[PDB]
Amino acid sequence: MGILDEVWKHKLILVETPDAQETSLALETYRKACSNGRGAILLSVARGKVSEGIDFDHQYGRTVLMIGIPFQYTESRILKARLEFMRENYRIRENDFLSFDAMRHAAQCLGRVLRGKDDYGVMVLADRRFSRKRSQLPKWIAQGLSDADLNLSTDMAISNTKQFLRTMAQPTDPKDQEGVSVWSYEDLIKHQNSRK
Amino acid sequence: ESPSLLTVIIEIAPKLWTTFDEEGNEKGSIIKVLEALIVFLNAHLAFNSANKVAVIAAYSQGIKYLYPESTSDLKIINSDMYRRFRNVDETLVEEIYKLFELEKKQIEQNSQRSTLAGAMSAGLTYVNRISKESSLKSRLLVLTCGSGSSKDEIFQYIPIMNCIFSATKMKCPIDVVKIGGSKESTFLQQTTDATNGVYLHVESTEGLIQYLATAMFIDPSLRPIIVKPNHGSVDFRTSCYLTGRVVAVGFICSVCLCVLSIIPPGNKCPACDSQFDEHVIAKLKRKPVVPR
Amino acid sequence: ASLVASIVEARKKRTAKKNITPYQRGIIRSLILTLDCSEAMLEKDLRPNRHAMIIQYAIDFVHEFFDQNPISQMGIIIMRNGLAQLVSQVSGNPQDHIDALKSIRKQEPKGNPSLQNALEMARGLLLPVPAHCTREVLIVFGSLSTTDPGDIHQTIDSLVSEKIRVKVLGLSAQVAICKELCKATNYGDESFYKILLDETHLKELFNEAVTPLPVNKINKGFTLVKMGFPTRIFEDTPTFCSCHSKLVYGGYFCPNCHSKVCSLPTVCPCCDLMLILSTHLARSYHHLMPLKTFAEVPTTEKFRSEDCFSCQSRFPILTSSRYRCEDCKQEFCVDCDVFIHEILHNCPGCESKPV
Amino acid sequence: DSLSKEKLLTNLKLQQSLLKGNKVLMKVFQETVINAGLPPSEFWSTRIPLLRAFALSTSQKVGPYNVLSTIKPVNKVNVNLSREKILNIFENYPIVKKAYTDNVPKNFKEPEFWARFFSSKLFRKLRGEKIMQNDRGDVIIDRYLTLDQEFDRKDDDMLLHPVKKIIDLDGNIQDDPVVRGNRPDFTMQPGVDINGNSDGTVDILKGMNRLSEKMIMALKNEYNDERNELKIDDLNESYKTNYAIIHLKRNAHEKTTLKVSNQQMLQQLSLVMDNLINKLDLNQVVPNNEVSNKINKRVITAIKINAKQAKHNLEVKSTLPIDLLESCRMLHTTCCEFLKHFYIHFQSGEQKQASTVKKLYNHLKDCIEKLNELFQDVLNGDGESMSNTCTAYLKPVLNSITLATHKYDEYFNEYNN
Amino acid sequence: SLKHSVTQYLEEIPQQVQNRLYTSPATCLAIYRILPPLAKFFIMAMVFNENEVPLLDLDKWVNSNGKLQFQNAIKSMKSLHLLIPNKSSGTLMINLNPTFKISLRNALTGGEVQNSFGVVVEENVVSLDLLDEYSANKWETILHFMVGTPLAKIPSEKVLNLLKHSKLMEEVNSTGEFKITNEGFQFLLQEINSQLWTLLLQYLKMIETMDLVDVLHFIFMLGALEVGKAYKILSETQRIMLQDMRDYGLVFQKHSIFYPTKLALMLTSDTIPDGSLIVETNFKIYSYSNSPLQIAVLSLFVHLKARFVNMVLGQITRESIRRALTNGITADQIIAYLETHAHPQMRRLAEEKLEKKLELDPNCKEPLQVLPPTVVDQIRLWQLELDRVITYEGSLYSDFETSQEYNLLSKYAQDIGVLLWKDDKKKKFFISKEGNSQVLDFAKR
Ligand SMILES: [Zn+2]
Ligand SMILES: [Zn+2]
Ligand SMILES: [Zn+2]
Ligand SMILES: [Zn+2]
Ligand SMILES: [Zn+2]
Repeated sequence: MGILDEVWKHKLILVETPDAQETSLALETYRKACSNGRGAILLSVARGKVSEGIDFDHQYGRTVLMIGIPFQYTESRILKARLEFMRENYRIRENDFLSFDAMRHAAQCLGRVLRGKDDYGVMVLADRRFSRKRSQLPKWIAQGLSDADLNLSTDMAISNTKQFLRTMAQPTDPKDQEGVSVWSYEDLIKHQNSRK
Repeated sequence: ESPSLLTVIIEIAPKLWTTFDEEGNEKGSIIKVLEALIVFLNAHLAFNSANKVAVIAAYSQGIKYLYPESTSDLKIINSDMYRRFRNVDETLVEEIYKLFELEKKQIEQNSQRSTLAGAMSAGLTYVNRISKESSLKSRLLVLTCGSGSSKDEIFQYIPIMNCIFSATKMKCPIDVVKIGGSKESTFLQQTTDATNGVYLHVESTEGLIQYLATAMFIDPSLRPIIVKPNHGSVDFRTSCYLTGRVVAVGFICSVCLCVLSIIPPGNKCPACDSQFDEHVIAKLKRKPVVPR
Repeated sequence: ASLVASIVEARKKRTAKKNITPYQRGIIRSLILTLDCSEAMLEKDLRPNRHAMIIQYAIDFVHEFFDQNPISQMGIIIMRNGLAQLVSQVSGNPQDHIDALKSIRKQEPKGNPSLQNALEMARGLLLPVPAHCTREVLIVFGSLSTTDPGDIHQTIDSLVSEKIRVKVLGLSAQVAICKELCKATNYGDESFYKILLDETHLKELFNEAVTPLPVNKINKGFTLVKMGFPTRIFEDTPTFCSCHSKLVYGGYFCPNCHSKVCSLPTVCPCCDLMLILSTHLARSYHHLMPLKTFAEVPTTEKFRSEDCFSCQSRFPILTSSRYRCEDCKQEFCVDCDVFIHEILHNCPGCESKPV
Repeated sequence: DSLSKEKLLTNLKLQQSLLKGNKVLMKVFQETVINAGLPPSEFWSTRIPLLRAFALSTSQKVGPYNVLSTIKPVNKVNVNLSREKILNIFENYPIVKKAYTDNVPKNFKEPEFWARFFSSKLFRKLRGEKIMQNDRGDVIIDRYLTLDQEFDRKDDDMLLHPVKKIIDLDGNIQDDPVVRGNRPDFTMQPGVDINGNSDGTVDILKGMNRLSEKMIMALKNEYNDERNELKIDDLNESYKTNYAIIHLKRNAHEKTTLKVSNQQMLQQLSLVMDNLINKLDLNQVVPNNEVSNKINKRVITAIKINAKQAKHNLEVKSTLPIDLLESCRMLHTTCCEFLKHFYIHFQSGEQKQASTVKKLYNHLKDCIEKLNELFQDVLNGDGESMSNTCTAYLKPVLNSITLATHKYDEYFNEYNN
Repeated sequence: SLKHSVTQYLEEIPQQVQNRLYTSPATCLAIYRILPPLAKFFIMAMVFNENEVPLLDLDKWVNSNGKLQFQNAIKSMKSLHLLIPNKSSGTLMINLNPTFKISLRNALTGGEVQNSFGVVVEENVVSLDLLDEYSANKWETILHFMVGTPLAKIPSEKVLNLLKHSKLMEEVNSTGEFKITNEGFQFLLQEINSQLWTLLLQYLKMIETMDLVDVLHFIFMLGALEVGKAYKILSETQRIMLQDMRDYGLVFQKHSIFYPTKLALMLTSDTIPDGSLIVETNFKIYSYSNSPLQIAVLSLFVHLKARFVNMVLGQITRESIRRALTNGITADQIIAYLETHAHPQMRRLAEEKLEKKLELDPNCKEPLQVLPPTVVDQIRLWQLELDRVITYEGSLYSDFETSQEYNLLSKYAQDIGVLLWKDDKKKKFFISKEGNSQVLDFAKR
């Protein structure tokens, strides 16, 4: 369709190569592109080599397009034998374990955005079936996941993201966080006495 | 066209009025001025039916909102005159007598600062108030007794400049009437020229009725079709900070920006203590190099 | 219950303006506003479109800058189609740049930006500038990216070395490279990469950018400067001017080399010395002499007066709207507080009170 | 580089370039050096910022961009070629530049070449189009296919570089060289075709990655740290301004270049309060019509004087002959130029400037005599009908010029004599 | 044209009768109020010195930019016989009317007024409760009488006769009913001081000797009078027309002490808003105004629905439009009311559209109507579709020869104001029956 030609006009596009070395050159390119601020896009597998020890932060971790449920390949006899064995052992529901693993891989994908509290980012869930899984999702992740956010479309996703960018583009008075989020030594002392 | 909000500030001070009437002999010249101003406000409020008048007097210790009465009964004037004219004139003569009685009461303390700039500023605030309410022409009138001792206009200079800038923002000409021995008042003349105001100085208290009835009648409804009658011209120069004389070409601080007719002693700023560069001032002191 | 929200909003506002300082702030300014006129500002997303409002706001910015600080020269370079185009040299006449911006009105914004080229030729234009002049650039930006020919970091290093500061007013959101520019140029400050939230906020930001900026102690350039007050003549005969070479009825006369000019505050074209009026230098004295904030006295305590000291009106009565000048010990209304703090630049209570 | 005063004075071609750009600059320069013979370096010495601005305007260049992605295929096709974009294609693809330069100046035409190019499969390969044997391409352009392939190999060889271990995924996957597990999924591994060969999507993805790398190395042109990289700034001290406040000591000099008594003012004050409470008559304010007549005389005199001031409220309309008007404007202009350069020499203040000052003094004297001879010409052309106005129009620049001559003579007598 | 009408009337008044009018300070004060700013300045300057001036000094003082306005001021000054310009010593020696001068001087000084400002009793009472209420009552009665909605309190027989004689709100004796003339609707459109001044101009025109200058001086001092006080009951002609204007409700008289209401003040001078109406393409009325008078006048040309607190609603029908048209009421009068009853939001939108169309084209290829033509031109199209013909009836001269002669005779009729239509191309023109004899006599000669 030539959509990538349109995408060229705004940012670079980087794709996970099967070569880890070319992938390393690619991520260096992405790093330098976000360094000069001309902007770039990374394309990596949910279980791909990027996802297991590379973090992204404050320009690198800004927004992530997670694509659907990262389910494993369904017709693995190896997987089915695993499911049978673990169900026989610990009485484990097979589909629930599959959702668990999908689940946990998605969290591993999305956990590389917020390095410090100064950072900010937006998360997407690009599948219909995710709405039943907030109870599965980790607690601090899902605590920001509001109930209105459980089923959204592109339009209000865009509007909310623009408003989030507008929000994060503002400074903040230190008084609003000087005792509730950031703690001085005296703050820790006061808290310790309050515990006492 | 539109009601012209009339703004009249009267600088009353016995230090000036006593000096003037002892220099001359016209006792009650201030009373003559007040009666003339009464006829002037009558002529103004008969020129237009709603061209409202703000009257404020600045005494030795401060200012007073003369017209109108505060937000918180003899009749010297005649009963046959107009209703609104009579109300305003009775109110003003009552306020004037109250202020003069007060001035007699607290005469013996000393305040050496002129309050003209503060009176002008407060009048301009009231002009903002009136114009913001409900389109109204802004025209500011000052009456001063210039025969008194010109003590120090230096501290008066800065807020006068600020008032000039404000009136420039507000399209209000500042028209100056001076009675005194000194022919010239440089800051007032500069004020009139910058604000498109009218400067005038005479001495005799007689004939001020004809003077400020003829000349001092220009309204913004007809300002461009009336030539200003001012004859003096001002260089807009200031006296030096450490020698006190006006300078044509000179030096100013990069920080304090005060005029230096000469090199400051110690090469440090006499206003904000900035030590300067010796090579810079040596280049400033450089004579031209001429062939033999 | 709206007054409680207004009170807490005023408190959170006044927490920023609690600290008022008499910093040395630049007077001999050198301000550059570069414009991008690209495909991004073709968005009608804000009414009527970003190009039209930045044109109008730049008109206002030119007027305000020349009114407040007439002791600087103004240059504008537009950015268009991968090229940065100079349209306005630095000059004392704002009307030239007004006409150039009027030309920019009718032409069509299109293309892509290059901050590298823009800042490079802005540097080159800022190169022949005397030491006392404070070289600073306002940059407006609507893209989230920048196509560039080469490195920006060498340009950043050169700009820092040549003592020029920048302030970025981005449109959509924060761009990390612009944050980097603002931080590194601005001694680590983050108070220069600003993003609007609506057009009113953009207006407020432009008004904020009007003001002079404080200078740093380490960036010390304390010196003198030669100055000359000229004299105005009003001659019967028209006379040739030195600048535009045409017959003039009036005109100031040069104090040094006795030539004539057509406009002020300008430098001489002949003896080549700056000519001003004392009004022009006193114009920034409110910046030189700042005004303290005025405090509302609480409604619980006993009151010195119940009506406004300055405008002479009754104070309204839950809370107490009596803004007190502690320097003159007089309380005032909110209208007078606004006028004295913004329009006026003196306290008449302190004028009446003898020192 | 081309930034020094010497470089800007040296670039005679650029000087001629903005000369040819302007027209009043031919007028001024022609009078300055063609007519008056001034040193043209000193001519350009004033216009140095203008020269540098013109140079920097001419000197900028655009950044790289995906010109083939901006190429659209657009029934029939009509070529609508843009020369700047043609050179953009040339710069982005030296193979396409080479294929142009060995075929169009040898075999056929440029629009024919570009029609063949758009027809060619090499164009599709270089763009984001998968090659297909169903497409025939252009044979002449597609002969360069293997040449472009070995260009790609050489460029990839150039693009290879060592990687930081902090981000090295190759070191990450070389953590355990004896991983023995199971073969990973066909889903999540790079898929192939039926006959085991690839479709080539890995080729197109590595190609666009090569385009990105070529971008970023074009950026990376001529024109330890991990300690700084791993700093956690969020728990650090806030930056505070070192801006210096300023005070102001206040001691101003009094203005340079009888005294009343409390008893006497109190006596007068008592008397005037007595008069105040005594009486006040509006009717007595009417004057005596004689001193009032003198007031009328003074007021009317002020009106007449200021009205004559206001009587002399594009330039003004004048009844000059247009040629003589232009000639006198020209003379005024070159005299102003001479005066400004003489002031530049004088305020410079060097013994090296001495001969320059003397020669410009001679030129000013010559301009004076030429002004006088022009006055003789308008003398015997008008009979001083409006030659008076000519003299008065050229007067003030002459006065300033001769004042400068007197200043030069005075300083000559100061130093030499 | 109120000042124009009064100035025209006083110019019709002869020189010595004008000088008699210039005798008293109250009349001089009111007339000074009438004068334009330039002449006002001239007389306040010259009033305090007995120095006559030549015209040359004034001309040298006058900036030539407003010289036309200066000419208007001095033309009024001379034509009112307020000036005595004589060419003394070859120079047009300028002299103010001296009686006017001294009476203005005494008024300004508070000197001899001879109670021209009023024979005062100064028994002040509350006016909002008696004077204003009786005034509003009597003015409401005459106003709804002039509307035509039924009201019991008929006006005076003097004003009834003046309406019968005058072409204002025609009491058509064949019908026996007051009927809205186009002049009546002009009076309805008029401002309140305009209505008062038209009434007094008509009453002064009809009244004869009743001393005319007594009525003039009394009218001027009555305008000069102030509210809410008792005064002495003076001339007897002034007293009897004072009782007449008492029956008009202007003054609250207790048959000798009389108490002038606010109407004297409005006669002297004037003092999403009220009276602002939102137009609708559906012809709906969203008035930001309400009064029973408002409903009474809207009944003539608007189909209404109901009355609420400020919200008067309705829908303009073509039946209402043609009801206005058939009364002889002008569509220009209708749009005079409409364009005096516009609303802020809609006029801001109209100005925004005007500034949008300014940059596209100067003509815009649109009809010239600033009020939004989506609703406003619908009436204006109905306005053009109302009249849409030209009728010529009576005599007609045809088949001229020489064009010369046709232009001469036609031009002569235009000069004397008896030409009603002409056509160069047919060499024909139509003249009024009144001018027929004059044109024929000129044709023979
Ligand atoms: Zn200083
Ligand atoms: Zn000029
Ligand atoms: Zn000079
Ligand atoms: Zn106040
Ligand atoms: Zn204070």
